[PDB]
This record gives sequence, structure tokens and C-alpha cells, in this order.
Amino acid sequence: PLMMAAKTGKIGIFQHIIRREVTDEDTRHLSRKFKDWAYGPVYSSLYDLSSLDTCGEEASVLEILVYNSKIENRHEMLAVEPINELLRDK
Amino acid sequence: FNRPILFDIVSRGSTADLDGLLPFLLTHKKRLTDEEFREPSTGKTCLPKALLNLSNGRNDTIPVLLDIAERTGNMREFINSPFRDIYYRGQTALHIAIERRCKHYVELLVAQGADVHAQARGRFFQPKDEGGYFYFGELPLSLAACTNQPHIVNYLTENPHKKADMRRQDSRGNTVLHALVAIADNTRENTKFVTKMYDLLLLKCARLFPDSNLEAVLNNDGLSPLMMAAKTGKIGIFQHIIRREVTDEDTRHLSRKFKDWAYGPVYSSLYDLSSLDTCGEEASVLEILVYNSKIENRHEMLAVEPINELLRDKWRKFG
Amino acid sequence: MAAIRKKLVIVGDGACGKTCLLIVFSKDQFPEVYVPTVFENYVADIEVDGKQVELALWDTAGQEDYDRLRPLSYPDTDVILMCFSIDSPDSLENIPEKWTPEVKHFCPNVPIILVGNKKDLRNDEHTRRELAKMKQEPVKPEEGRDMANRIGAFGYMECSAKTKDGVREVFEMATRAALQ
Ligand SMILES: Nc1nc2c(ncn2[C@@H]2O[C@H](COP(=O)(O)OP(=O)(O)O)[C@@H](O)[C@H]2O)c(=O)[nH]1
Ligand SMILES: [Mg+2]
Repeated sequence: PLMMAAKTGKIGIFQHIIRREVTDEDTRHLSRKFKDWAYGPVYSSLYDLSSLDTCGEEASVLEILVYNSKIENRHEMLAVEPINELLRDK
Repeated sequence: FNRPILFDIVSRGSTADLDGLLPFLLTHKKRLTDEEFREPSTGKTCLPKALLNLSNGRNDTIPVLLDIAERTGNMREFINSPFRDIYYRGQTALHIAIERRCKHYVELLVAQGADVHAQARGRFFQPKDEGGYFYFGELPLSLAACTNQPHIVNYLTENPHKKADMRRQDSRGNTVLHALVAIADNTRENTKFVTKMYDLLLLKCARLFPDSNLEAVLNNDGLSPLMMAAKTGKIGIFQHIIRREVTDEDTRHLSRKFKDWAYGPVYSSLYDLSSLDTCGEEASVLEILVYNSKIENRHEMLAVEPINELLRDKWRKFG
Repeated sequence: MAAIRKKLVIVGDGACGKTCLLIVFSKDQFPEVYVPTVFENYVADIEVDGKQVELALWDTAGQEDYDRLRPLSYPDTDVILMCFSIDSPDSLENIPEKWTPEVKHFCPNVPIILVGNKKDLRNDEHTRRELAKMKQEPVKPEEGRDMANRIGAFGYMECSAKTKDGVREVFEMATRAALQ
């Protein structure tokens, strides 16, 4: 689903799926933007890198957005918090 | 009992649930500054949590916590515990009590022995150029001065217990007068309270230390407050410093504009060419304005009454 | 005039007289029974040449979670007082292996001073017998200078917190190095 959103250039659902948190204790397995600490403006979080990993073992969303995605929202979709920070990390 | 329970009792301000903290700490030999009672990756103790969750401006759990901390021996450690995170490093509880505009708890903290010269070195306390939000001079007195809180400034400079000296500099060397120039915008309100607090602090430092001029202590960059105002594009404080007039006889030597004579509407006033035309052996405001003052206010600061004629007078002499 | 504030960090092995040295310098009284694991959030007033300096004494420990949060004390430091026990030389040999790289990696271009704490035990009979049981000898002053040569530290002076001897000149040297 996330890969389909990346290919089809759906900014809203991709942005939601990237940083989705489930507050329920029953299902923390599905959350991605885990929260460590948050004082004032800082909302320090740990984004999961599943399907976004540096390794090429599986399809990478970075590759899809950079090359395959031809939608006009490509620049908008690269500006999400982990993807933009991941590229600067490299 | 435990930090999730303690930070909730403190947050709710329920002294009735905080009764058993002291017997627990004494029988377990634990202290309120222990890592088991501090938020990880932040370093926040119970006291900042109490100073943030204020109802009706008061939190009754703060006196109880202070009493318990004194009984357990950690008073100076408890009050002066600084944040350890990247974005807030150095921020003690005094900075939080001053930023929250609660003078009562500022007095309570300073009386018990708060570190009045605690420097906040976090990234949020760096100049906007360096990647920060609120640069106030890193000092608790400078925070009050830059927050437009004259009463807290007067208290911190007139404590019976421990007075914050106004000549102190932060890691960058900026004093309170230097910190009032980095928080000064060009709006009328900013130019109307920044100058007022600047004059208040300058006169206070003149009376308290007659032999020292607070405007003559350069920072790590060698810039006096006038020089920094010229460099960083602050025109209101720049004009106020250059055209300064003070009426008090005890502190009349701080004037930069001396009305020599007056005939009706016409009046002749001498302007002090100190730090403006210093003959090269020192730094000059004119050089800073014409070289390093890249701000768009350069053509507006090159029109101040002495500077405009100072440049013109040089043209007639040798220009 | 205005009293400048210098940040001082004392690092060393377990039970090498760090907190005792800090307490002797600050409160002037050697702790009798309850010596804290870390002496934290204290500023000490000192004057060397008429220039008042407030030494922000920062203490570090290698026990329980203190090892994990020790790195956070290093930022913004002005002088590093690495500590070793004259009694037990194991601290002396483990300085260059662990403490010197640790200090340098988080505190580049910061003055480094190694101090011989527990100087009184050098001539102690009990400590000498205990070392001889393990085939060891107390650290010699020449050995201390030889250790300072390897690191290239600012200096080496010995301190005896119990006897309050050397607990002042060490901090005077530390603040003099910080003033640089
Ligand atoms: N003989 C002697 N004993 C000392 C001296 N300084 C500290 N001690 C003892 O060494 C023990 C450990 O010291 P401490 O400061 O707790 O170690 P740290 O926490 O690693 O610094 C203390 O209980 C002291 O009694 C000293 O100068 N001479
Ligand atoms: Mg210790």
C-alpha cells in the first residue's frame, strides 16, 4: 500500500503511513513513528525504515520516489521527515 | 514512589498524594536528583514539571518538594539540576521560573540558593543565525531583561541572598547589554522597551559600580553594544545609544548627547565621538557600518545626526 | 570585577578519590561516612592572580548508569582532571588505554591534567603490603611524569584528600590551564 502511494503520488496517505502511530497498547506493532521523548517543541521520534532501508534486499521507496515516480508531488513526497533526513544522513 | 507516579502527583499539584515521598526516600536512601526520578534523555527533575504545570499561578507541591529536598540534603543539587538534552542544555529551574513570568517562584528559588549565574547552552538558546530560536544571553538575569520583566531584573540585582552581577558574560562573551541588542527588533514596541531596559541596567550598573562602565566590556568578538547594534542591523537601540541623555546627576556621565545651548526651537548639542571616530587605534562604528553591516538598514543608520555630519565634516577637511 | 566561570570535569577509575577530592576542595571537610557517588552541581570560588574564577565542578562515575551519562558531562568543558590512585597503579596503566582516548574524543583541544589521588597511601604500610601481595608497588612521581609524557598532559601533581595536602594547587593549576 505504501509503495502504491509512492508510485501514484498520493501525498496525504503516504505522509500518514510514514508517521502513523497507534496509541493502543494492544497493537504497537503497526506504528512507525515511535516517540522517545518530547519537551516543548521537540517531538524526538524514531521512524521505522521498513521498505525505506539503505540495503537493496527489498524494493526501496527512495528509489521509487527518485526514479519511478513521475507525479508532480514527487518533491512534496521527498520532504517528509524521515526521507529528507535520510538523504542528508547519506 | 516512582517517577511516573511522582511526575503525575507534581503535575496535578496534589500535596495530599505527596505525603509519603519523604519516608520512602529516607528509608530507601534515595534522592530526588537520582536518575530513577529524572526523565531520561532530558534530565528534567520534578521541579521543572511543577514550574510548568501551574494553576492560578501557584503550585503547592513546590514548597513540599523543596522541604523534602532540604530534608534529604539535596537542595542545591535539586534546584540547580540542569537539562542534559541537546536542545535545552544548561537550563535550570530558574530560567523556567523566569520565562513563565512567576516572580513568586523566582524569589522562592533564589532564596533557597538557586544558581543565579546558570548558563543555558542548548541549541534553542543559540542565535537564529547559528540555528536557534531564543538567544537571550544565556543568563537568568539576561533572560529577564530580554523578556521585558523589570521587576524580576530588579529583584535579581537586589537580592539579600545572592545578587546577579550585571557585568557577567556568557560563553560568547555577551553581557546583558549585548543580549538586549540581539533580542531587539526595529518595531516600535521593541525599540520602546529594549531601550528602557538598556537604560535601567546601565544606570543600575553605574550606581552599583561607579568605576565601571557596562557598555565598555567587549564580547569574544570585541564588539561593544553600540558596535554590535551597528553590525547586526538594529537601528532603534543604535539611535538610542548614540543620542543618549540622562538627567540624574550621579549618573550624568553616561550621556552621549550634551545640549550645549538652546535659543528657542534651535538648540546645539554635542555628540560624543566615542567608538564612532576613534582614529583607528580602536574599532569604529563607521567602519562596521560601511563594511560589515550588510543589513538594508545601513542607509538608514548612515543618516543619524552625528554620523551624517561626521562623514560630511571629513569631506571638507581632507576629503 | 566579574567572576568568570570555568567548567571542570574529573574523570577516573572507581574509588580513586575523585568525589573525595572534589568535596575536600569545595566544603573543606573530608567526608567521614557518607561520601556520594558523584559530587554534582557545585561551583567553587577560587582566585589565582586576583582574577576570580568560579569552577563548575563536574563529577563523573563509572558505576550503574553513570557510565552511560558520563559522555554528556564532557560538552562545554574547560579543563579535564583525569584521576588515578597512587595506591593502586592499575588506574595508572589503564589511563592511556581508556581514559586519554575517551577524553580526547569528546574534548578536543581541551587542557588535560592527570592527578595522583591517595598520595598519603604511598608510604602507608597496609597499602604497601596489599600491593606486594599482588606484586605491585605504589606509583612513583617519576612514573607519574612518565605517564604525563605519554599523554602530553598539562601537568602532574599528587593529591591527598584525607590529609588536605595538594588539594588546592591542583585546582589552581586546573583553573590556570582553563584560563588559557
Ligand atoms: N588514604 C586515603 N584515602 C582516601 C583518599 N581519598 C579518598 N579516600 C578513600 O577512598 C574511598 C573512595 O573514594 P571516593 O571518592 O568515594 O571514590 P570515587 O567516588 O571513585 O571518587 C573513600 O571512601 C575514601 O575514604 C586519600 O587521599 N587518602
Ligand atoms: Mg565518585
